[PDB]
Amino acid sequence: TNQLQYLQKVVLKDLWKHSFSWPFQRPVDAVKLQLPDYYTIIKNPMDLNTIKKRLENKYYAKASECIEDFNTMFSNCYLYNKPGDDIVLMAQALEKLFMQKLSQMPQE
Ligand SMILES: COc1cc(C(=O)NC2CCN(C)CC2)ccc1Nc1ncc2c(n1)N(C1CCCC1)CC(F)(F)C(=O)N2C
Repeated sequence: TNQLQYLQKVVLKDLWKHSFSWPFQRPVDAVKLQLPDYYTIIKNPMDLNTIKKRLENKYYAKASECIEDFNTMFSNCYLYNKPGDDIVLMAQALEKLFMQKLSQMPQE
């Protein structure tokens, strides 16, 4: 849980506080957003709120599962959209800030 503790108390908390994380704090509502074939293209939707709940509920056994959830959220966004898009620019800056806090996680 030590790494998992750091993911929840440091990484998630820091990522959520960035103003441009707002698109990622809730699951993508493909209908209200009028997104065609979102659910056909993205078969594992993921978002920060779900990661929060999973960490609150100790859904994760190992830190690695949680890291994969962060990455899935990013890579879903990179796959469905195009380079240069606003939403991609936001994900890219969020991931850079993710990688930085993750690089200071307790070792081992
Ligand atoms: C909160 O509701 C929204 C409202 C508005 C909204 O109403 N914006 C207007 C209001 C203010 N003006 C100024 C600009 C338009 C825009 C987006 C919203 N939400 C959202 N959340 C997440 C995604 C997303 N959108 N996407 C965006 C990119 C292109 C249009 C959807 C693409 C995506 F594929 F779903 C994706 O990967 N993500 C992560």
